[PDB]
Amino acid sequence: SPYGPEARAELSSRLTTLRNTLAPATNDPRYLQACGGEKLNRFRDIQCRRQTAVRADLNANYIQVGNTRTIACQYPLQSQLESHFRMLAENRTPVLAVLASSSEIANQRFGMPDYFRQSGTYGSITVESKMTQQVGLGDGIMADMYTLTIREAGQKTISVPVVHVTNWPDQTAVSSEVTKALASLVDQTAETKRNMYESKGSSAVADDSKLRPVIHCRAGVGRTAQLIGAMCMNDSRNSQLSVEDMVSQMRVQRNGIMVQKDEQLDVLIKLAEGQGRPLLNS
Ligand code: VO4
Repeated sequence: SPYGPEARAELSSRLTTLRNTLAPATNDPRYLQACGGEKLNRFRDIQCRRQTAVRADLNANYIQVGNTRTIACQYPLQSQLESHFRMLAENRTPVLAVLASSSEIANQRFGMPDYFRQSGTYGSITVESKMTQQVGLGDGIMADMYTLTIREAGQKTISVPVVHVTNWPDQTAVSSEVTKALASLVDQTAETKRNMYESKGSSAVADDSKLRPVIHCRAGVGRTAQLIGAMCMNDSRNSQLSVEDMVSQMRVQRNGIMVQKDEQLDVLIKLAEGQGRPLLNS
């Protein structure tokens, strides 16, 4: 009854209205606009909320869902990589979760540079990739872990842990069990990296805009939103926060497409009901 079809239908009705009203107008004041002709948005219909935008020239947003703070972004375009690495280093990123599959990255029709599995040089930034462990998440889903070392003359060298989910296909929802296992692995990776900074007395530990997990897939609204939703529900400080509020916050802070497919919302609904967490605001 609280997770019955009538309550599910009400939740869908509310989120669809919000999705429809957040669709971007041409030169929409709510959304970050491209500058001097350079391409900003990987997909023209999937834009970057201006108020929460992390950098002028990235499609990337600060996300706060109840108490959980992350960054969600699109897969960076080739032109955006140097700026993308700057954001990663400046945020002292405690984990980068890449949810785009090995098959999508390999398809050169998609323009998805292989920026975390190869070493490379992007303007003044030098990046070293090292492959570390591989972790099965269940149901055949696999995670490859990397460390990206970001170097730049005159800058503090920053190392970033990477969780790469290699085979979660676009436009699908992995299972609730897999989703919980992925969220646990991403949170634990982030906690280990935060503990390191804290053990060195790092002043970045006290800045809320910093030490945020960075999560992207191809567009940054589908597999990304499912993972953020699960990470939110795994934070004990977010007691009583409803699915409606959780998805509404993601949409008003990024775009109206957050939680792209019904199947992805269905996994958030399963995870909520397993917690006795409300679907709707009262
Ligand atoms: O690359 V995603 O379509 O799951 O936003």
